[PDB]
Amino acid sequence: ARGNEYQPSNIKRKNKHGWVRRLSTPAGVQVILRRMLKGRKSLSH
Amino acid sequence: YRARPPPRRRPGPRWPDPEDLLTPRWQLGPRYAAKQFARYGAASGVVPGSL
Amino acid sequence: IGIRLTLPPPKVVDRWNEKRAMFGVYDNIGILGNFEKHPKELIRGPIWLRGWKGNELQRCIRKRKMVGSRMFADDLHNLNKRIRYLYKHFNRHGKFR
Amino acid sequence: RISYAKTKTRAEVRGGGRKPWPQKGTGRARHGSIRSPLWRGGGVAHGPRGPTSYYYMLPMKV
Amino acid sequence: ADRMSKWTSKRGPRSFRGRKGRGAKGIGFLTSGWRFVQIKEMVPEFVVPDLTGFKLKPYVSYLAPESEETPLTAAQLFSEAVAPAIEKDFKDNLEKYGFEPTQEGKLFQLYPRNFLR
Amino acid sequence: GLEEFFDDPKNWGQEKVKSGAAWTCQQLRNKSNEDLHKLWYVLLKERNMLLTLEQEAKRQRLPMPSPERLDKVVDSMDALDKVVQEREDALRLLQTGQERARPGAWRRDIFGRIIWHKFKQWVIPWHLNKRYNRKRFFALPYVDHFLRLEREKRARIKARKENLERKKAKILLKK
Amino acid sequence: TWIDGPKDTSVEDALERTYVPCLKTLQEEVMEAMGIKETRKYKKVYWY
RNA sequence: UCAUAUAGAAGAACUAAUGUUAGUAUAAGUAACAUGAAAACAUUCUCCUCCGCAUAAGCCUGCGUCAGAUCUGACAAUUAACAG
RNA sequence: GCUAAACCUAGCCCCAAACCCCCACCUUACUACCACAACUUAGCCAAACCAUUUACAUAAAGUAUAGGCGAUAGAAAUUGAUGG
Ligand SMILES: [Mg+2]
Ligand SMILES: [Mg+2]
Ligand SMILES: [Mg+2]
Ligand SMILES: [Mg+2]
Ligand SMILES: [Mg+2]
Ligand SMILES: [Mg+2]
Ligand SMILES: [Mg+2]
Ligand SMILES: [Mg+2]
Ligand SMILES: [Mg+2]
Ligand SMILES: [Mg+2]
Ligand SMILES: [Mg+2]
Repeated sequence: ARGNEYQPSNIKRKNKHGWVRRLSTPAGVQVILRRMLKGRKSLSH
Repeated sequence: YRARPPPRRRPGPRWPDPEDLLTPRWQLGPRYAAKQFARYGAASGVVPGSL
Repeated sequence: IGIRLTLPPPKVVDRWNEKRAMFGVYDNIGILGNFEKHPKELIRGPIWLRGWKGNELQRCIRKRKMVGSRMFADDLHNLNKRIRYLYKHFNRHGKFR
Repeated sequence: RISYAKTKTRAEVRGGGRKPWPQKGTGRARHGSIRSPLWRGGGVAHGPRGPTSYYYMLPMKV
Repeated sequence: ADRMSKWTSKRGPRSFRGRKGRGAKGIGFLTSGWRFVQIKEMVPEFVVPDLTGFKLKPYVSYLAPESEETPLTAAQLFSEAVAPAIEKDFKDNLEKYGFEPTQEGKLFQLYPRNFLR
Repeated sequence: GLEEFFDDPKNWGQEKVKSGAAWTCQQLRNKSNEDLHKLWYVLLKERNMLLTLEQEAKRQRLPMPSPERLDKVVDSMDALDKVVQEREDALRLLQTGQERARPGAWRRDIFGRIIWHKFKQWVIPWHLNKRYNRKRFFALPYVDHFLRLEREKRARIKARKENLERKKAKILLKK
Repeated sequence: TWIDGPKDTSVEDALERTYVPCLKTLQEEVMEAMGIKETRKYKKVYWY
C-alpha cells in the first residue's frame, strides 16, 4: 500500500532543503535567487 | 486656436558633446566635421586645413 | 443572456478641441516649405517605426537592431523567440509556395 | 498612425510549460498547455502584435 | 511540511527544542557535565533612583505654554557647553575644556557603545 | 509595594479618569539627566499600572476606563527616549564625530544585494573565527544576471505607478 | 478652564530649567549623582 | 466628418475541436452514511477490545470557560527536580 | 415565483522621456559571545531519412562569396543618420 511516502522528520527537512544547504553550493544560491525574484515568501524550507 | 509654430529644421551646425556616451561613434571624428563645414560654411567653426 | 439592460452613459465627443481642430496641419510641410523637412519627420512614436512599415517579422527584426541592446532581459528573450517562430512560419508554412 | 495594441501570444503569457495531464489515461481532451488560445486565460491566436506602423507616402504630385 | 509559520523553540526534536533560545539573553556558560555557571557581571543590575520628594508626575497640566521644536544639535550643545569657557579664556591644548581625545581609559565609551540604556 | 500596580483604589470602576498632557519633547529638554532618570521610572510605574488595568478590562469584558492615558505615557516615554538619544548623539559627534553608535560597513551579501552590516562584538580576531569565515560577504558571477532582472522588475513597478498616476490625472480633468 | 489632578505636575515644575549643559552622558552623570562607584575598566572587544 | 450616413480600420460573426471557464440539469431524492437500552440527566444496565497509560517521533492550541450559531469571536492555559 | 440576469472602475498593455533605488539573520537562516574558496551553447528543428551543413537605420544587396555548389547561409568598400 502506498501514499505514505512522507514520514516527517525535522532534522532531515532542515538538512536537505534548508537555508544553509542551498547556500552551500552555487546551484542552491541560484534557487534562492529564483525564489527571491518570483516573489516567494518561503525561500528555504 | 492658433496652430503651433511650424516644424523648422535644426538651425546651424549640430555639434554633439563628445563626453556623453550615447553620442554615437560616427558623430565625432573628421567626417562629420567635414560634412558640417561643407554644409554650413565658415560659421561651422571647422578650421579648413583639417580637410 | 448577454445583453445589457440600462442604457450606457453618453460618450460626449468634442469635435472641436485642439487636437481635432488642428489635425493634419503641417502634413504638407515639404511641398509648401521648400523641402526643408519631410512629412515622416512629424511622425511621433517609437524610435524604430518613425516612417517605416513592414510585416511583423521585419518589425521585430528592426526592433532588435535599434533597441535590442536597451531591452529588458525577458522582453528581449521573448523577442528572439518571436523572431525564431516567425522565421519558421513565413518561410515554411502557408498555402502558397 | 502607430497602433499601440499588443496581445500576448501563446508563448508570452506567464507559465504554461508543463503538460497538464497525460495523453491517453484520463478521459479529458488532449492538451499540451494551460495557455493555448483554447483555454481561459490563454493567449490570442491572432491578435494585435506590437506597435504597428501604417506609414506610406503618395507621389508628391498627387 | 509547514514552511510559512515562524520557526521557534517548540518545533523540532529534543535537540532542537533545547538549543533554540527564545530571544532571552545569556548570563553564564556551560561547564562540564551540563552544569551551568552564572556570572554576576552578565546579569543587568538595575539602577533605580530614590523617588522621594520628587515634584514631577507622569503627566503635565494643560496650563503649560507651548514652544517650538528645537532638536539639540552638536552646534547648540557646543555653544553653551564649552564655548563660554573658551571666550573667557580667549582674553589671555584642548583637553582642559572637556575634550576627550581617545576613549579607552573611560568606563562609558561613546563609540563603540560599551554600555547600555 | 505591589499595591502600586493598580491606580488609587478610589478610582476603580469609574469609566472616566482625567489625566494631564503627555510630556512634549521641548518640555523634557529643560530637565537634567537626573530628573529625566526619575521621570523615566515614574512613567515606567504608570505604564505598568495602565497595562495591568487594560488587560484586566479585556479579561472582564469591559471597556478600559479612559484608554488615552496609555498612549499618553507611551508618547511621553518615546519623547524622553528621543531627548536622551539626542544628547548622546550630540556628545558622540563632539567627542568622536561618528554618526552611528554601533559600528558597521557596507558589504555585498551572497545574493549581490548591497547591505549595511552591523558588527557583532566578539572577543577573538576575525581571521580565527571559524563561523564568521563561512559567511560570504562577496558575490560570484552567477548573480549578476539575477541582479539585472530584479532591477527590471522594480522598474516596471515604477512605470506602472507613474503611467497610472497620470491617467487618473486625465480623468480628473475630464469630468 | 482646567484644574490639575494628583498625577498632573504644576506649571512651576514642568517648566523649570534644571539642565546645565554638560559634557557627560546620562549614565556618567547619574552614576556620580547616586554615588555608585565602579573601578574595573572595560576590556577590549573585536567588533566585526 | 455629420451631431443613423459616407469613408477609413480590425482581437470584426461559433448548431459541433472526448475544446476551456462558469451555471444548472439527467442517472436521483437513487447508491451510500449514522445514535447500545431505560431514566429521576444524578444514574443504572447489556455487551466488546492485541487494548490501554507514558516516552519518542510527528503536529502546533485542533470538544477548557463565556458569548453568539447549527461552527464564529473573546477569555484562559502547559510553572523543573524529568528531557535538551 | 425562485434561480438568476445586468452594471463600472480597481487596475493593466504599448510608447516617449529620464540612467533606478531600534534587534535579529550563511549553525537547523532570521540564533548576543572562541584557534577550504571564482575565472566554446549541445540539441529540438530544414534538407521532406541523415551523417558535412541549418539564421539569433536607409542603400550598396539578397550583389561579391560560402555550400552533400543541395537545403540554405551572406559581407564589405562607399552612403547617410508625453501620448493611444
Ligand atoms: Mg512558455
Ligand atoms: Mg506540445
Ligand atoms: Mg490573457
Ligand atoms: Mg446600419
Ligand atoms: Mg475572432
Ligand atoms: Mg463545444
Ligand atoms: Mg434506478
Ligand atoms: Mg441502502
Ligand atoms: Mg520551563
Ligand atoms: Mg534537569
Ligand atoms: Mg530532418
